[PDB]
Amino acid sequence: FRFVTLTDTAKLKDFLKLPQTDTLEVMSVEYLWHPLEAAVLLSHCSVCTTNTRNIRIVIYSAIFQTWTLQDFELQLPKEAILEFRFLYSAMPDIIMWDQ
Amino acid sequence: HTLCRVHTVRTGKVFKSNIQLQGDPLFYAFPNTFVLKNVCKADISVYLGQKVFLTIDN
Repeated sequence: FRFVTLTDTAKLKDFLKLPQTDTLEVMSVEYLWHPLEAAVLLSHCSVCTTNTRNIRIVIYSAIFQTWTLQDFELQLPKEAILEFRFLYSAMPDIIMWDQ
Repeated sequence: HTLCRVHTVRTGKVFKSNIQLQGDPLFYAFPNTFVLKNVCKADISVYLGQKVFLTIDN
């Protein structure tokens, strides 16, 4: 239980080419079935000041030390609390639930 | 519903990427549409019609 910061939302904003000053938060993190990969769930609305929030998934690979954006288009109210599980598959298939 | 079931493929649009088209798009001269498959590599194909699409993927 000695560890170092993996990443932060500022570097994620730089990587995702986001215009900065947007609202980016990490809802959850989960190891997928790949032994050396982990997916981080992000809530973003570009300084929306609106209840709606786009939900995105970014997968971090420790072999390559590389972050990759994923095709995830879901939109939620900001009040939702999201938890997700990865299923038993080679491909990244997930189950989310927002209470 | 009967015969086949529709589903749409759409990727890379997760964020509002804005890449404008360069040049003048090609169009198949004939009214009917056609799909020409590379015989050896099944994945590579060309959709010929109103607009021409050359896909390395299927």
